[PDB]
Amino acid sequence: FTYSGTIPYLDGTFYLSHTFRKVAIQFDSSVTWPGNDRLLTPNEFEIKISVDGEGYNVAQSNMTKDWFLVQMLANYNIGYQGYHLPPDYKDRTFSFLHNFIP
Amino acid sequence: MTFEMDPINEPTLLYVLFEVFDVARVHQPHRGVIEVVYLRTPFSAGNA
Amino acid sequence: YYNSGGNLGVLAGQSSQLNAVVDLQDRNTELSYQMLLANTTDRSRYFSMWN
Amino acid sequence: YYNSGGNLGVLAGQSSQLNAVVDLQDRNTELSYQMLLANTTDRSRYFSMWN
Amino acid sequence: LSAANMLYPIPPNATQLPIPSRNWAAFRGWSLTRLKQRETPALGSPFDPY
Amino acid sequence: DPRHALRDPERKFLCDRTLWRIPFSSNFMSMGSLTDLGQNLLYANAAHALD
Amino acid sequence: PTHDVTTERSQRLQLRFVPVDREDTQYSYKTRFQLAVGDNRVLDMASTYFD
Amino acid sequence: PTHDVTTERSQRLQLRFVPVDREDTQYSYKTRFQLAVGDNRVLDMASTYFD
Repeated sequence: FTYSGTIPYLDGTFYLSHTFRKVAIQFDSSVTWPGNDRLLTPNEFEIKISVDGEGYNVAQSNMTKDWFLVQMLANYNIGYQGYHLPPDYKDRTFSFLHNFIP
Repeated sequence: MTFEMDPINEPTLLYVLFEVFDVARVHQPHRGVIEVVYLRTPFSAGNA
Repeated sequence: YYNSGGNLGVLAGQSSQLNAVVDLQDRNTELSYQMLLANTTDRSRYFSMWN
Repeated sequence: YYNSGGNLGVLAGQSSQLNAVVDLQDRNTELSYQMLLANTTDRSRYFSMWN
Repeated sequence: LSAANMLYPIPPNATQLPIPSRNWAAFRGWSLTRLKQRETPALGSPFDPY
Repeated sequence: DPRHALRDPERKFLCDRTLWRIPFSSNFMSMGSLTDLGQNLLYANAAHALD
Repeated sequence: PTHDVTTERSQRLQLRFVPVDREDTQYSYKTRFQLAVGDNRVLDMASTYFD
Repeated sequence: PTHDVTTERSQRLQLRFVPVDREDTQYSYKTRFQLAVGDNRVLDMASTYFD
């Protein structure tokens, strides 16, 4: 261990969440989750797309619409009834929107 | 499973085919109403 | 498009609204169709219509 | 590892998921085993298998 | 066809190739071959840039 | 400016000191510490494998 | 809650609609969509927008 | 047979449907049709195709 800078694993100073493309979850190596054709891309969670194609990107960034929605719901339960800046008390240094910068 | 094959100077893939039963019933109760029920066993919905 | 949840085809009754087409990128329709023809007909002749 | 909640061994049915091995750092399996052998057999002979 | 399609990468010059998976029921049988990565388009996505 | 040469757009984003979330709920919303799915028989009854 | 909240059957979370007709005028652009709300569903306009 | 086979009233043999909506994406093309099966009729998908 030849390092003395901040340890994201402890202090929680993460900064590499923008390096993910997609995530695929499956149970019993067959049943994909959540499945049921919930997302625009029911076979996985595309965090970001390189080639627009259809333009599943929002917030004028490279983040898919599906991912943005998920994050909003899991943090402020906002998404099923319009997208709006959640109340301040819910926007802490460890929140999503608070750190999201397109 | 362990597959031993001849070496090739390029990236390849091992295409496997777990033969199963991919069947689906189509039920039409009323006018303009299609209810289907799929069922692929084994491997219902991936493996985990 | 086949076996692609990204562009899954739709076929449901307007009243039902419940899509009857449930595809999985685990299945392979394309190849399936091929083999099917080679079992019901002579896959040596040609038929422009279906190319 | 024995009598260590930090590395307690597991042995439960996949369906049950409820571990059947409940150990306590208060018990002493090691010593217990020793004495057990000295009561059922002649603890003077040797047996490579179990060292 | 009635079969689940699986694809496992085979590094160049590789000889051995293990594959772990488990079935809770009983199927019909196995069927397999070998394909070249370059000749196999990555499906699932509405577009393959590579 | 009129001296401008043909370019090309490029998008991206940053999200530090944060953790990607994927709640195990049927609607992804938080309706309680013990989610609904986390209380569904399909999981409490039999064991599964994740990948 | 574990009932009377979320549906068990397949169903998209956010649908996408394409213009059934669009007129590009010299200084205006008009498009008409056929917003269809499937049965047993409820749409909250606030969650709709034009991409 | 001279009854209970073919109908006497007018009726097309093969209908033609036009896209009620079509989206030309940079790398994909999507179109939706309102396949309507008139009453007292039966359509065998196998006889359908995209021109």
